[PDB]
Amino acid sequence: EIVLTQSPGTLSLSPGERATLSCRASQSVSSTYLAWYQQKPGQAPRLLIYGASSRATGIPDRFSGSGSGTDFTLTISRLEPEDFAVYYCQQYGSSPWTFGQGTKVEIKRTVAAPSVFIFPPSDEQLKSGTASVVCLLNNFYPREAKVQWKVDNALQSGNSQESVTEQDSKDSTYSLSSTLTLSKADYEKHKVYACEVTHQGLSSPVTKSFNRGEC
Amino acid sequence: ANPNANPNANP
Amino acid sequence: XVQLXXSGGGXVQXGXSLXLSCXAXXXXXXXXXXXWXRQXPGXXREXVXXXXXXXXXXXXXDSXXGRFTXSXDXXXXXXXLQXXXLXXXDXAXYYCXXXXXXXXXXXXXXWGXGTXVTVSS
Amino acid sequence: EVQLVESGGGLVQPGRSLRLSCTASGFTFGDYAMSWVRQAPGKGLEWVGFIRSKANGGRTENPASVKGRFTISRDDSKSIAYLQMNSLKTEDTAVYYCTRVELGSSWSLGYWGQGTLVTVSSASTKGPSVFPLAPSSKSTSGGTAALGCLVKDYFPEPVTVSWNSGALTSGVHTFPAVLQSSGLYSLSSVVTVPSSSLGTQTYICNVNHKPSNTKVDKKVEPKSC
Repeated sequence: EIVLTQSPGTLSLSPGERATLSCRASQSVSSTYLAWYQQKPGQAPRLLIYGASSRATGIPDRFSGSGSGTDFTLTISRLEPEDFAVYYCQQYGSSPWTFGQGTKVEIKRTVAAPSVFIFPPSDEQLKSGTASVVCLLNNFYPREAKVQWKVDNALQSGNSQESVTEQDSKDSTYSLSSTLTLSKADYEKHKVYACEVTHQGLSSPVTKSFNRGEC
Repeated sequence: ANPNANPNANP
Repeated sequence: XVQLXXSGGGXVQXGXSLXLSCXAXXXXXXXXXXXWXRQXPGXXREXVXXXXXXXXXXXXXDSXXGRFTXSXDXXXXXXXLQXXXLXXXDXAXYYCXXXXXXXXXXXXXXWGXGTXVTVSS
Repeated sequence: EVQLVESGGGLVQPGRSLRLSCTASGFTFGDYAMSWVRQAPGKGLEWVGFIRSKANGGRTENPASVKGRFTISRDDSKSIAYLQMNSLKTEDTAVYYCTRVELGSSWSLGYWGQGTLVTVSSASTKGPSVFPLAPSSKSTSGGTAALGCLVKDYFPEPVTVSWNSGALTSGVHTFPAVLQSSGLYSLSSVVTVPSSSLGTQTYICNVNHKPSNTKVDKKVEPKSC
């Protein structure tokens, strides 16, 4: 199959700025057979550009496409607030038809380091045989952050799960939860539970920790 | 385009 | 061993311009975001700007948005902070740091020793 | 105005069958090829097949991922395209979009339906447990304390969470649910509040899981650590 690789993964821009999105095909694709789609948050995709350079019905002039062979480009000359969305390229000249992995055009803001909070398991949950420890990263930007769980200084892996909010409509930040889940028996074998957080806005890692039985 | 990729023509 | 060296600081009048540079040794920087921080005497260290890999852009603190531009020369293993419209409140030691995490989480393992920027007169 | 409306989605066990319908309006449906595209939760777009117009033989093409399990058909007299999904797998969980294939030499997907959600799961209905995320010095930053509720091990989606019957809204973060290896979902809802308010205000998360008729008003009390 023809693999479509889009770059960058996330384009962080302000309204009024120019957006340039790239789609690279794993082999030559006739420009006739390349399209671009826009997917706004919570909506279905819609066609923007077909045949590499032709605008779809009702698509504004600020959207343009170009390229041939393996390199294709989508340009938004002056971003409008509604243009912040995920964009997918697609080839339909070879079977199977394939889509790029998507490029997110995200509204840019200044860097905000997360506030970090940790929550010990509740006595109610422990009685039922499980221990979930929750680490909260609040109102940060950009989206990239790292949560490392350390249990008596041992780095944990394979026993936590992360969830990230959508970018906030008011302040353009993200929030993130990381949940470490142990059995009651394993939880009772250890003492210090810590989440260590890094973010490009933090000059050094932030660690929030508690001791089992402290709370 | 190969026939199996073309939806607008009888293969 | 990885080392960073900032230069280009100095005394500048309010409204003036400086360009800081940060040269890395012991490692190629092309895969790594590079960031600028600053700290004034008796104050907390503050984020200033980050230059991610080419194509992944740059991000800025509230205090410097619009006035400073971070840029990078990967082949030269150097990042730059072009500072315009300088204000007395920009007075601080400016430090650069490498983000060792290529996924951009800010694992700032290596730091320079800083260059002094003073905005006065 | 071109409109495509998918229906037939729902919750189904693996191995079962499910037929999606796409009711098309606003164009000469019989002249067009139609195509189905799907989007798994948090993922991109995947083509799952097209069907040609009757004039062009009316046959289908599908990728290997669904070939031999999914069949596309059409009733031009009703202006409906169908996706018959057989031998469903958990990995088929996705929003399924019906699309019109544009005429001519550049057969892009010119119009898309709103999508219908297919969830393939072998989990049974289960109400959530609701656990406090208690505020403490460990969740206090400056004058601000975070607190919350852990809404754990429920099926299916969704749950709703309010705080203090809806009187607490600013700074509430109800996270997208995570699917666990159990097949059950869990989420947390958190909120930041004045540390001083931990003495005057009572914080209660109101959790509703309609499929199990679960209602829980969980008081979140501060800890002393």
